[PDB]
Amino acid sequence: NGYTYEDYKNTAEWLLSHTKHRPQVAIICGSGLGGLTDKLTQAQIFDYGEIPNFPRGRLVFGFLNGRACVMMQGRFHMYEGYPLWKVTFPVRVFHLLGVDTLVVTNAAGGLNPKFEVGDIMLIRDHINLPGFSGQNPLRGPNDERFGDRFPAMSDAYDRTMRQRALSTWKQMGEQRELQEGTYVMVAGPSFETVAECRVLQKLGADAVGMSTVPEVIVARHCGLRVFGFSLITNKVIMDYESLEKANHEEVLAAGKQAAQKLEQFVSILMASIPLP
Amino acid sequence: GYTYEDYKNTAEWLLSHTKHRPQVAIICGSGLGGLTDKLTQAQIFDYGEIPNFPGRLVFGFLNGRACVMMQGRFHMYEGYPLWKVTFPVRVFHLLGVDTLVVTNAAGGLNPKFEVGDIMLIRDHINLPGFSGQNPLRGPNDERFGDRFPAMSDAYDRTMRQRALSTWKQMQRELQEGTYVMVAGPSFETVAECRVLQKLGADAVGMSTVPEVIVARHCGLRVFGFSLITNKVIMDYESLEKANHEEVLAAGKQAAQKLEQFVSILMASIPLP
Amino acid sequence: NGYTYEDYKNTAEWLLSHTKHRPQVAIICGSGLGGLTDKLTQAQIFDYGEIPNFPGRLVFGFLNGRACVMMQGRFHMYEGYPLWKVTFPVRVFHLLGVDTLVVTNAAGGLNPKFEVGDIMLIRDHINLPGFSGQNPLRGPNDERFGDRFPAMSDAYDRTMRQRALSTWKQMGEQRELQEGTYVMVAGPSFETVAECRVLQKLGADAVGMSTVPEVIVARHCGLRVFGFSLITNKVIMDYESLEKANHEEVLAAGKQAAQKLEQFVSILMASIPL
Ligand SMILES: O=c1[nH]cnc2c(Sc3ccccc3OCP(=O)(O)O)c[nH]c12
Ligand SMILES: O=c1[nH]cnc2c(Sc3ccccc3OCP(=O)(O)O)c[nH]c12
Ligand SMILES: O=c1[nH]cnc2c(Sc3ccccc3OCP(=O)(O)O)c[nH]c12
Repeated sequence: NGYTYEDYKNTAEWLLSHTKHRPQVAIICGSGLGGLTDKLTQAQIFDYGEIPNFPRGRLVFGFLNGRACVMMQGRFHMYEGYPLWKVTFPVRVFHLLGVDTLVVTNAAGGLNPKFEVGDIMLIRDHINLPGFSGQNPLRGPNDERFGDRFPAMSDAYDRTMRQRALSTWKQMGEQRELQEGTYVMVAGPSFETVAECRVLQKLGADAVGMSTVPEVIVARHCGLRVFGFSLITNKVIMDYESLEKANHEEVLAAGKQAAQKLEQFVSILMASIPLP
Repeated sequence: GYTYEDYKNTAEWLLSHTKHRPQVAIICGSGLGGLTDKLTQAQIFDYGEIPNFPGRLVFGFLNGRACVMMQGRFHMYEGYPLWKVTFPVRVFHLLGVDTLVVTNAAGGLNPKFEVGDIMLIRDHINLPGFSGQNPLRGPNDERFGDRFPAMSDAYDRTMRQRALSTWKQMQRELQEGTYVMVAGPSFETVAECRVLQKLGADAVGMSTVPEVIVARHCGLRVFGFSLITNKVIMDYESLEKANHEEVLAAGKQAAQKLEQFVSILMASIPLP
Repeated sequence: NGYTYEDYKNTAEWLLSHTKHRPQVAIICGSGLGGLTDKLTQAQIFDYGEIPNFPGRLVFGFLNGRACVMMQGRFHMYEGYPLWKVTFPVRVFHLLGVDTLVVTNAAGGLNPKFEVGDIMLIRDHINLPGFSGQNPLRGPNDERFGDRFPAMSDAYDRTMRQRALSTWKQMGEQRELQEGTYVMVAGPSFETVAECRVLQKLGADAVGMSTVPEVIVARHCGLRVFGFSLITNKVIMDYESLEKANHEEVLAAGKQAAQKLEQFVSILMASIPL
């Protein structure tokens, strides 16, 4: 909405002049991935504040397991009051840098009763509840330099990468298996009532969270390959008996507990991404 | 952003610039590009020449019925507020129109639907409406209608019956069901398609519901239909994807059929 | 959000300087509660127009001896108010020292067991505007009000619903107190048959156009919440019917229930924790 094509190009040109790094892969770090940047070789850090036209967090360029990457440490959320054209601005910039693959991670509440806290859910699909009612990051004039006016989302989550994620996990010899299912985005920031949890379950959602879907829609619009996963930080309360309530402290704690596992998994998975 | 006087000024400008007095407004969806080509005594106004208009408005006779056709409609996905999207409907009321015919393209959710099927809209599901994107949001003007209008009778029962009889007197049956509006402009995921099916929607599209709500608010009779341009993808196996090119192509293929159907249907609209 | 913390504080300080009344309970009067203020002792009236930063009247006094402030007239999303205007009074109530919110409304019946005139205790809600971004907490969080990510699963105080059921029983009323899930939709137009079938399948017992925003802001600031719906009409759920939902029937059901609702709320004040 408030960005011109030239604004995206200006940001891209600034980054390309300020780093020799040329990323193939953008990684939008969700809950548990705070310290993924700590595994980079030839790390180069830009605070969002230094970068022209960035919403008012760090961008880190380097090699993860020898793959050229740019990592978003801190992401923008609808609940913070950012319009979706600010939330998704970095994805357009990543395209103009030459990125062809987006890895997106988040925290989610478990709606699938088979899910346990600490489970990693590969995102096979999403339900965009804000999108239905008008909150789609593509709303407004389309620029054909980014992509088509009416892009398909039915193939948003790369089938090959989900297969390679399953095989990678198996070779790490981890105690618990990978989950796979549907992420529903809600705006938040307040957690769901029992009645709302039952709604999202009946809609066929496996996990609920407050991000990711906008970035994926913009990535697919630009032609990026997309892979995503949720850390299941908590089981959403689905009955009136329970005196447990969802809280941010338990989300942070589950993230901290999973951090080493998630970092290792993403690092190893870089080897499985197709070459440019 | 419009005052009552803005609507009135637009209506007065049109009434002074044409001798035509339409009874029927037709909002042309996918496939109806060339419906204006069937008008007698055709008179064209580019949106740009019309005061307060956010494309062309064409006045004339379709099968001898006094009509005004919207060629080009405004969509939520284009970034228009719903008070711009639905502005023409208020104007139509002030011109003396008593009937709105609304057409669109839609994706098939009902597995019985085939590409090229015409679905009479019996009802709608307003997903943007639930969350606040209702064109009536804001102060109500009683000169247009009631603060809290009913929508349960939005799609005129008589016109749906006469549409079925007209169709019979023209290879495939006329479908009938529920249209769900989503904002778009991206097409639905498989999971989203399963949601709209479980909500009981037969067809999905990206328009129409706003105009219908404003039309019913103003007391217009409403008739609508969808051209089923594509079957929405409902399983992960398929390598088929929804695309705008297929929507345009289905529209072009159905155009002669849709134009003939609407033209003949004019004869079935009640007199004022 | 167009209000700063200092704006809420300025409004609260103005009211605290202009009345000696110190309410424990805020009552947001829905359909049928027009005349509840007429039962207050030591009543003191402020027109919204007089009150700094207010987007109707605020009445302070004692209801059955309980210190209360009553909103007569509430702001609705369908009027064009942003939710940060709709819910502004709730923040003010917190700063006045209110610890309990009583919220009332009119609703359409989705549950086929419900009859017109039934009172439904709200056990839970479904926030349809909230899912899509219309949450009154959207924007920067102020920790002086509450947490960035508050839970809503315990929004409707269990104890007050138990005491409401026992209070009802002691009034010896013809019909039982209903209980269930309120779904907020923005309106202002009434639902289609297909939309009524959606809300039923989502598990909603009753539909209306308010309340959920106020509750979310109340819970964010740590208020105890009790709420109920007057069932003004049974929503049309089949194509055969020539009945339509209309505002006149909503007003008429409100008028018919008014004496019953006023008595119920008055008696219930005695059951609120100190
Ligand atoms: O139960 C749940 N309901 C709804 N959302 C959630 C989330 S996500 C979440 C919650 C609080 C703060 C931040 C969060 O995510 C940030 P991000 O990873 O998308 O960057 C966990 N649990 C539930
Ligand atoms: O599968 C589908 N999902 C969601 N919407 C659709 C539409 S409508 C449509 C699609 C692309 C561009 C424009 C469109 O409509 C314009 P209008 O007819 O309302 O003026 C067809 N098929 C699907
Ligand atoms: O069938 C119904 N559908 C949807 N909403 C309703 C309501 S609430 C309502 C209706 C018309 C006008 C105002 C109303 O609310 C005022 P408040 O009590 O929230 O302040 C009753 N019946 C139905």
